[PDB]
This record gives sequence, structure tokens and C-alpha cells, in this order.
Amino acid sequence: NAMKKGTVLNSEISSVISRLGHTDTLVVCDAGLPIPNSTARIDMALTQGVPSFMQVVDVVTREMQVEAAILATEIKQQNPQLHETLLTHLEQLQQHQGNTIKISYTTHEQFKKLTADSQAVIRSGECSPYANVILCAGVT
Amino acid sequence: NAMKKGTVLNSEISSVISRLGHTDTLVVCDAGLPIPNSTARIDMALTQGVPSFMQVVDVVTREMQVEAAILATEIKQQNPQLHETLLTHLEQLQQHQGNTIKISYTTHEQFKKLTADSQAVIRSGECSPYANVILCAGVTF
Amino acid sequence: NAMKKGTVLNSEISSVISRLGHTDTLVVCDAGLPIPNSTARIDMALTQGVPSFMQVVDVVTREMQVEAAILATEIKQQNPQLHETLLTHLEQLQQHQGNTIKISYTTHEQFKKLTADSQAVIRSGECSPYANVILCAGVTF
Amino acid sequence: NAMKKGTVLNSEISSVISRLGHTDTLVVCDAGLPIPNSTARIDMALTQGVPSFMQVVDVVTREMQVEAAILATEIKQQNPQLHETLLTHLEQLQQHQGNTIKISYTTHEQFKKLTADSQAVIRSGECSPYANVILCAGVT
Amino acid sequence: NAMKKGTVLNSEISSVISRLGHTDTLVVCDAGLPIPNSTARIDMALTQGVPSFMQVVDVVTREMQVEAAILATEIKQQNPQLHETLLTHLEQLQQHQGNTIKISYTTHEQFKKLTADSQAVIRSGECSPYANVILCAGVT
Amino acid sequence: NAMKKGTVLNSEISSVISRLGHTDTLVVCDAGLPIPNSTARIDMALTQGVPSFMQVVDVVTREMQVEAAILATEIKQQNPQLHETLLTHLEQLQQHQGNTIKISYTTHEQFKKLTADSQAVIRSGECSPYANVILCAGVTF
Amino acid sequence: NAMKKGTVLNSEISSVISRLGHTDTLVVCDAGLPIPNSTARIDMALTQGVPSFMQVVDVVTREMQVEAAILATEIKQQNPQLHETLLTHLEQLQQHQGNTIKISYTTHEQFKKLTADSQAVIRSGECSPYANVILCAGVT
Amino acid sequence: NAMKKGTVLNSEISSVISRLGHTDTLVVCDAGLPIPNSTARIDMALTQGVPSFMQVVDVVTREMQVEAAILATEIKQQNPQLHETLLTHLEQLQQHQGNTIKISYTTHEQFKKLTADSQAVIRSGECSPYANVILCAGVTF
Amino acid sequence: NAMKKGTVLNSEISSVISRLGHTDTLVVCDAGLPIPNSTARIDMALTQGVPSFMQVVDVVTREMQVEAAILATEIKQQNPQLHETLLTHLEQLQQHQGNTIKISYTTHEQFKKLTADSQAVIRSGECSPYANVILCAGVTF
Amino acid sequence: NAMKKGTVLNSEISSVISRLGHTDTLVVCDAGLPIPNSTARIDMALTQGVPSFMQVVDVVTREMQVEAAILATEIKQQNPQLHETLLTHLEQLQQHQGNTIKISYTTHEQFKKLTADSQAVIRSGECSPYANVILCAGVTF
Repeated sequence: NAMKKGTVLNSEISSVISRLGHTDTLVVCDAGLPIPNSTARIDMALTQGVPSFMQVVDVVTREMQVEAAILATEIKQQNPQLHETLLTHLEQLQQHQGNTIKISYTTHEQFKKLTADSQAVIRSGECSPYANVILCAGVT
Repeated sequence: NAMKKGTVLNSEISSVISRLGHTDTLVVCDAGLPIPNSTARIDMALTQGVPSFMQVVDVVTREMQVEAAILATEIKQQNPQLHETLLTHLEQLQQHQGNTIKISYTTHEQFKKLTADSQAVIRSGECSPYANVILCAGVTF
Repeated sequence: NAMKKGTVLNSEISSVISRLGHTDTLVVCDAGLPIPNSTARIDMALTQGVPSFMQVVDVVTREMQVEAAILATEIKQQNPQLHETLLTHLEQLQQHQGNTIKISYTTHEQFKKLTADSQAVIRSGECSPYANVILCAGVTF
Repeated sequence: NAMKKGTVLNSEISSVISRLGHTDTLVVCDAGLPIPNSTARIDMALTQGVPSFMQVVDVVTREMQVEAAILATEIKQQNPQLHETLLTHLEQLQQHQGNTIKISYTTHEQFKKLTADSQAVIRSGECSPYANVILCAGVT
Repeated sequence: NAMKKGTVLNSEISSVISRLGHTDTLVVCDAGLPIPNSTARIDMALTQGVPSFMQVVDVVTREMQVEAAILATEIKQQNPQLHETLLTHLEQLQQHQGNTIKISYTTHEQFKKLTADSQAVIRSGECSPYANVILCAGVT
Repeated sequence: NAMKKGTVLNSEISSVISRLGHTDTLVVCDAGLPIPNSTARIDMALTQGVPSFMQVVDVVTREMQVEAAILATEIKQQNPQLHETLLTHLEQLQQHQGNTIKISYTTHEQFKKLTADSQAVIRSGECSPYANVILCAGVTF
Repeated sequence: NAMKKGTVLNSEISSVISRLGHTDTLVVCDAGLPIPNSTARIDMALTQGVPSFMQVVDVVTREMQVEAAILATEIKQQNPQLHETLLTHLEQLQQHQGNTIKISYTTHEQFKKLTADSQAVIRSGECSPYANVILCAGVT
Repeated sequence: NAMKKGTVLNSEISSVISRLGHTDTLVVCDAGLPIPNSTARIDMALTQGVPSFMQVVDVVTREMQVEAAILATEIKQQNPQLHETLLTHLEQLQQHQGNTIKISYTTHEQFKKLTADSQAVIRSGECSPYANVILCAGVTF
Repeated sequence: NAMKKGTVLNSEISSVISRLGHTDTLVVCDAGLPIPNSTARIDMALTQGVPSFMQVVDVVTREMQVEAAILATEIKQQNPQLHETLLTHLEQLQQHQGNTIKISYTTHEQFKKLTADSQAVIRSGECSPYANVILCAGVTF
Repeated sequence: NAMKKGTVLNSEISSVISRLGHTDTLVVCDAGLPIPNSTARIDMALTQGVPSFMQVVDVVTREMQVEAAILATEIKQQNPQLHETLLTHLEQLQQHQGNTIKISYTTHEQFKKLTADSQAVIRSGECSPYANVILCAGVTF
């Protein structure tokens, strides 16, 4: 029913993804992450759990070439279920892309600082803890 | 997880609902409706069916006082399931509000013209046909 | 090499196509068409023939659902080779879309007026005559 | 009579609260506090005492999840009545929120510097001395 | 405590009043009135009843020279108490101004149209019905 | 004749005075002072001597609560008449305000730097030398 | 003491005069004239009587070539002293310019409508009645 | 077919070239280069390989006086065919200009940093690796 | 000495010319013409007679393809020397363009109205009367 | 013919000169000088030699009070004829101003840095080398 072919329908998300170059980053975050004013805010949160973190990550990565992902170390202990789903998804993504997506971890404080350098933060409705990822653009 | 208490979390939706006065309109539309440039565009559409038309209508009407809804005539025959889900929702809403929500139908052509006068169009990921409603703000005195 | 998957790489074209609704129009024009200030100008012209009219039409239609195309009557006599190439392309596009693209003709003067209502005019490097088309967004339901 | 359900009716206050993330701050101030140009100015002051500092704090905290509050040390000695009323209110808020709101004190000079980092300063009509608080967003 | 001498403390209200010329209008409205986009929106509403319609009218008229007031005919029957309070206040204002303030009534529909031509609409927290007035600037 | 009651009639001056908080500064300057772009420019200068430095200082201080004033050292020797008229005015102002206005002096070079931090510079038509003052907002608690 | 040679010192007035072409108009008005938003507002009013209407007209006409002036008919009866001073000044101006300045009169209502088409309205501190003129740019 | 005489038809390119002074830089880049926000973005990329890096470099240099070019060292080993075509083109350009165009190499990391100081980056559709050049404006005088 | 090759050096002129399409107009005017706010203002006037009307017309027409020119009837009687110099110049221009430039006349009142529809007015320092021309973009095709 | 009396007819030049205070600078430059984006760009260049550097300096100084001028040391050897013309002009200007204009020299690299602090750079059509000057506003008291 959209006039745009494909599945990435949001106008802002389409626009920012089409502006990305190598090493530019894009953040997908949860309903409580602060968003620095040095970065564009794309607020997709409708209500609790809608859309979910994974729904957004999944849709964004259909159009974005990802070479790396950064996470808060706190996700491992405090949201292991979501951590594992994300890792599985990034594993499938890299296979589809024909590359290898590098995963790394920093403290959440440091994560928030890195968000200041992204091209945009896409806010989801996710309510679970530390459901935030920085995606880095890259191709082989 | 959010810093705003309640369930209407979107910043633009909150902002526009808080600016509404009596008889101001807000449109919730499907993935294919054109949006006139005389109106603000709030693009919630992520992908096909996410978020749905009903998810957006429901969330919006938790904060918005609704006195009327306008629909395309075309929805009756071409999307009867969604039509009846929306009518049921508006029926519950009016009860919770303590009023009676007036429903009307115009041609889709005329509907699109009315959208030019709204304060904003909130775009959903809905892909079914004629999944568009104009909500009118109002309360009992 | 581009960070966007697919083949529609231009940021402004991607942006306008993602904002299109049903019956919105998008114009692809040649190097000499005047562009009204009521419409956004996406200037893809690099130099004579680069990119060609057909390159731009082809790329735009890989993302945009097209239900109709409008052309100046003058193209039939004054640019028949390009006219046919475009018709063949629209024939294949409708097949891949699963619909039927309606083609219509107006005077060039009328065509220029219709461009004032489009969302954007994407300017190619094409130098042949009347190499301009208005594409209308639409899908079947 | 308003078209928005609830009691937080101001359009600008609604807007900024809806934009808050964890650790973002919002300031509620008196009629005399300077407002840095690195922050948004929401001027609610109508006239002396209208609306009061407490009326604004109260209304803001109906929508905002508060995890901490910062005050000038000067409030203790120079506006003890208002100091107490605020502490009692924050006590009731934390109970309603199911958390514990941390209170801390800085010099007024330092307080003014922290206001430079807030998302907005909401100016009240309060005329008593040092009737200024920085509220920090947070949940569990 | 404010740095501006007097009692009209709001920065936006001060600003618009200082821009008024003869026959320019300023609207003071209730919490439910729609505000046309051809006019500036000064949103003073904090919460239900704060500030009241009368508090705003009173404060605005301390700085503004008023020669006329326009009301919806609906106020007469549906908010007679507020109607009277306003007429008494306008009576005292004209005495203090040394002029005579003309009052007239239009349909609410027509009232809303006239608001499109005003310099600003100052929104109060008033919840009673038809608590809206158009004030017209003028002196002798 | 004006629609604003009182005697501070300028729209920009009214606007900026109403935005002032404690320790914010406002500068009233002469016809030749440079105005940094980090500060708002309110240009009241019509022609030589119109309005005068004192006319502007006087009007501004009818609405502004002043707790301090800063001057160039150079004003003492090079514009002593104006210096003493200003000191007299500040003396009356403090009495009417019920406080005590603190006066200080810096080099003109340093004065210009301090103007970079003010909320606005109100430019007068004054042509005498070093007819510039930084006024600091403040009241007694 | 100004860096600009000559006597027209205001930055906005200098700017608008330098943009004028033949038949463009510029209004000088009193402290109470409403100023339409279709026109630029240059607010020179400091306080009652400062600067005066004549001070502004006089300064503006040192840089502006004037071919015509329009006045409200009401000036003749209600501000004859100022009317005559203005006429005398326009008489001297035309002699200096080597042309003949055309004077015409319309109703004040019509005058206000004509102000909507000017390039700018320069507001003086004048408090006497109908102290408003539309100046038309022109040279022989 | 265009209203501008000559062969540099793009309005943004024409505009930026006409604002260049001596030592100003202009970047022509491939489809994958990040573009810093301290620089203007001129997005000519339509689709993969259209227009090519060389098409853009060639057209730009028909209006722009070039005194030097900077490349990433990585181009030597990872895009040698394109490297050579560019050097040949710069050789012919310097001859038609009557000067000598200086070529230098930096790491790609350092190249990206230099792009932050250019007046604009013109993005081509090129997909080969390290197809990025910083062109420096200058004339013999 | 400039970084742009050729002789049309102004950045705004270069910019506007590169955006012209067929039938777009560009005005070159004298020091006294009013410029409507519906049109871009390019102020080249430095002082009386610098640059002259003819200097501007000449430079503009080196980049701009002209198909027609409109003048005020008043130029015939009140600036005949300039009228003739312009016609001669348009005669030589059409020869170098290989077309025929149509000249027409309207009242000056009507001329001013047409200027409201141009893409820009380029103001020269010319002081002679009615030294104003509307140039229409076009090429033979 | 112009509606402004006097000889400084350009709207942007008039505007910037009227905003100058003591020690603010204004640059007049040649056709090749790069203009930093921290400064306003007033592009008076029409074509080679039009207007000349001296035309622009002369006109600017009819309105602007000048207390000092800064030049690149390179002008002495590489443009001695223009250097002398400028010095003679500054000699007459100071006489008519009743002051003494201080002239100083820096490296051209340093000159370019100083331009970043000016209020505006007014670009002439001058093609000779190092035809750039920084003028400093000031009057005697």
C-alpha cells in the first residue's frame, strides 16, 4: 500500500540511511535513552513495546549496510534475552551481507557519549533495560 | 522505561495533542495516503503493518478528547473488518469519555480535502484499504 | 560501495519517494524545462546527456509505485525514439508491478502547469526535445 | 474543558516532558533566575506569585518521572518554609512513583551552571528567595 | 524578585503588548479555544484553573490600553457569573483609564473568526464555558 | 498616544528587559561602539545626539532593576560632564529602588569584552567620548 | 562619533532607504499607529516625544528622494500645528531636491490600508494625533 | 538544450565553483565516502556508476582552475586503473591551464579530515575503492 | 585572477543563470527600478554608472541563451542612444547564438508588473532613464 | 536615478557600513581572494576589471570613517602601481577626514587570517596581484 517499494517505509529513516557514508553511525534506542541535541531525533515510539527494539533494528538493517555494532556492557547481565536475539540477528545479517559484523562493548556512560557523534537516534518503544545499539555503516 | 508517565510516548504526538482546541482535527492515516503540505506530517510508519492503524488510533485517543470521526464511504465495502473494529473502539471511547461520538462519511476525494485543514496527519504502517480517519477534538461542557 | 542497499542512491530522490502518497506526482525532466518555485528542485544534471532521461526514469521507478504517466503531445512527433523507449519501459514496469500504467497526453503548456503541483522535479541532463514526464504514484488494491 | 485528558495542559511543558530521557534535567525556577541561552525558556510567569513555584513543580511532576532533585544550599536558611514544602512533596512523589528521590545541594553559583545543561527552564511567578530546583528524569 | 519593575512579568505578554497599536486586538481565552495559525500562541495554561481567565485579563489590562471588548453571546446564558465579574472589571478599568470601554457580542462562530486577526491569543487555564474575550487597543 | 501604559515604549527594549534575570547585563552605548555578534543589537540611534545616552539610560532604568554599573576608566577624564550626570542619575535610581548601585571601572578594552556577554546592546545617538555603560540586573531579596 | 559619515545613523533606516526604488513607500508614524505584518517594523520610539515625528521625517528625508507624501485628512483639523510644520519642511525639501513634492489626503482608514504596501514603517515617539505620513520615493 | 551556455550544467556545482577563491578546496567522492556536516553536500549520485567519478571530475575541471590534487595512498594499490586515468586527465588539464598541477598523497584517514575543510563535496555514483579526490583552486599569477 | 574559468564571475549571477529554464526571465535594471519582493534581488550597483547597464547586459548574455527581450516604450524617446546600443548588442548576440531575438515593447507600468514574474532582477549602476530590460531564456530546438 | 541620495548605492555595502563600530574591519578584495565563512560575502565582481579594486575602495570610503589600513607585504613588489594609487588615495582620505590613516603590512597568510575577523569582504573584479586591503573603522576624538 505504500508508494515506496520495499519494506523500509518511514520517511525520516529512509532519508537518513540514504545519507550515510562509511563509518557514519545510526543509533536505535529504547524508550528511556537520552538523546543529545548534537544528533537528529527520529522518534518512532508510539507506546510501551510498540514498535519493539528488534522491529526497528530489523527494518533499519534491511536498507543499511552494517559493518559494526556497539553495545553497553550492562546488556549482558541485565537483558540477556534481548542480547542473544540481537546477536542472532546480526549473525544472519552478516551472512546476508557477505561480511562479518564486529561487536564491541563499552560502559553505558561511554555509549551515551558515542551517541553524540551519530547521524541520528531512532527511538523505539522498547521498555527492557539497555536495549540500545550503535550501528556503524560499512561494506566490504 | 520512558520518562513520561502514561502511555502516549511519542514526542510529536504529545506535542500536537497538547496544542488542540475544540473542533481542531487530527488525522490517522494508512501507509499510502497523500499528506498535504498545509498540514504537519508525523510519520510513525516503520514497515508494513507496524504500527497498525488501530494501534495508533487507540494510543492517540487515550490523550485526545474526541467528539466526532470522519471516514471515507469506501471503507464500508472495501475494509469492513477494520470499519467494524473502529466503530467498536469509538463506542468504548465515548463511554469512557461520557459523550457520544458522531460518525460521518464522505467520498474519499472529499476526505482528502478535509485533511488539508487538520493540525497533523499521523501516518501508520497500515496497508489495508481506506484505513484513514479524521478525529475531531471536543468535550461536553 | 554505498551504505544504502539497492540501486536508488541519491539522498534527495530517496527522500521525496519515501514521502509520496497516492496520486502525488514526481516529474523527470530534460535540461531545459523551467521548474516552478512551488515545487522542489532536484538537479541531477551534470552535463549534456549525463544522466540521461531514461537513466533517471528507470532509477526512480525502481522505488516508486507508478499508476499513471503524463506526457506532452509534442513528444510523439518531435522525439519518437525516446517516446517509444519510454513506453516500452512503462510496459515492463507495469508487468513487474502487476498493474496497468495509464498514459495520457496534454499540450506542453498544460504539462508545465501540472508540474507546479508535483512534489519535485528531478532534472536530468537530457538534451532531446520534450523529454519530460509526470509520474503519478499509485498501487492496486 | 481542555482537549488533552489529564492535568498537564501547557503545550510547551507537555512537549519537553515527552522528549525527556533518563538523566535529562528540567528546571523549575523563580521570577528572578537568569536563564542561559543554551537552554529552552518556558516562561509561565504571569505576575507576582502566579503561578507559584509549588504549583509548577507539582504539575510538572504529574507527568515527569523524577529520580533526583538539586537545590541551592542557600534555600535552607533563606527560604526554609518553601524548602520544607518541597521536601514533603518530593517525599509523596517518590512514594507514588515507588522509588526514592535523591536530594542534593550545591552553591547557587554552581546551580546556575548546571541549569546550562538542562533541557528547559520553566519559569514560575515565585518571588521568594532561591525557589529554584533542578529535576532529574529517571525510573527504577 | 523579578528584574522588571511592575506586575506584568511574562516575557511574551510584555512583548506583544509593547507591539500593539490602535485597534490591534489581543485575545484572552479558555483552556479549550482553538487558536488559528495566523496568530501568535502564548500558552499560559498550567493546569485546570491555573491561571484563571480573570487573572490573565486583569494582568494584561494593567499594561494594555483597552477601548473595546468583544464576547460570544453564549457567555450570557452559559457563564453568567464570569460574565458579570468581567463586566465589573472592565467597568473599573475604564474608570482608571478615564475612557469608556465598549462591549459587544457576536456568535461564538464569528468570535473565532475575529480571533484570526488578533496579534496573539493568550491561553489561560480557565475551564468554565465561553471564557474568551477579544480586547481592542485604544486610548482617547 | 501609545497602547502600552507607562513610558518605556520601544518593543525591543521592553522585550529584552522582560527577559532579564539576576546578574544578566544590558549595555547602553554611544554611536561609535562596536557591537559583538554574540549579543543582540537594538539600534535606537537616529542621528547625532538623538536620542542621547542619558535619555536611553533613564528610560531603560524605569523598567530595569539595577544592582551595578560598569564604566570605562576613560570616561572620567575624557567625558567628565557626562560621568557626573550619570553618577547623579544612578544615585537617584538607587534611592527610588531602595538599594545601593555598585559602580566599577575597567579599561575600555576590557569593557568591550564584557559587552560580549550582555543580553543586548542598546545603541544611542550620543557622540561624546566613552558614553557607554554596562547595567547589571539585580534587586534586594 | 559614528563610523558612517553623514547624519542618517540608524542601521535599519539606512538599510531600507538603500533598497528603495521609484514609487516604493516608507511610512513614518506616531506612537499609536498599528503596523501591519505585511510590512517591516522599525521601532525608533524610545519614550513619549522621543524621537519626535519631525525628527524622524527630517532625518529620513536627508537620504531619501521624496516625490510625494500622503496624509490622513484628519490631521488638518486635529493636528494643524504639526500639519503646517510638515508642509513647510516638505516645501524646503522639494527646493533642495529640485522637484515638486505632491501632497495628497485620504481618510485615515484608507491611509492604514496603504501602509500595508510600504517597505517599512518607522515608528517615532510622537504622541500628537494623526502624526503619520507615507513618503513615496522618486526623482525627476 | 540548457539555458546556460557551456557544459557545466548543474546549478549547485556552478554555484560553488563561482564562489571559490585561491586555496579553497572542492571534493569529488565515490558513493561510499562520509561527508562531514561542516561541508556542503552536493549529491550527484543517481545509481551505481552513474555518474562516474571521472565524469564528475572532468565536468568540474572545465570551470574550475586547479593548482593541486590530493589523493588517498590506498588508491595506488586498490584502484590503479582509475588512479592512472585520473593522473592522465590532470596531466591534460594542466597543459590546457598552462600550469603544473601538484599531486600528493595522504592516508585515507587524513584525507577524510581534510574533507572537513572543503567548500563542498560532490558525490558521484562511483563504486570502485578510494575514488575520492580533493581539488585545490589556483591559477598561475 | 578568478577560480572560475570564463568571464561571468559573480556568484549570484552564475547561480541564477544555471537555474534558468526555457521561458524563465531575468531582468537587468537601472539604479532606480523598484524590485518586487516576489523576485530575487541581485544588487550589482556600486555607484552612479558603475557598473553600467550595458556592462551587465553584456556579461549576463555571455552565459545566458536569450530568445527575446522586453523593453518599456518610454526608452525609445527618453533614452535613444542606449536603446540603439542595446539593439545592436542583441543583433550581435543573436548572430553568435544562431537564432533571432524577438524584441517587444510595453508600457513601463506593465514592464514593472512583468518583473514580478522573473527569477531575479540584477540591478546595475545605470542612471539614464528606462534602462531596464527583461531577458527571456530560450534556445532554438 | 537612485532613491538614496549620495553615491554609495549598493544596498549590502550601505547596510554593513551603517552597522560598523570603532575597530570593526571591512575588507575590499580582488577576484581571487578566498572568503572565510565566518565573514559576510558581498560579491560585487561582475567580470574581469569590473568594478576595479580602486572603484570599490573609493566608494566604500565615502561613507566609512577609516583610521587604519592593512595590506599584504607582497603588494609592494608585485603590484607597485596599485600600491601607490592606494596610498595616494588614503593620503587624501585622511586629509578630508582630518585624521591620519595608519598603514601596516603583514604576510599574505596573516592577512587571510585577519579577514576571518572582519564584518564583511567586498569582492571586486580586480585581477592584478594582492589587490586586497583591510580597512579599520575609526574617527578622532
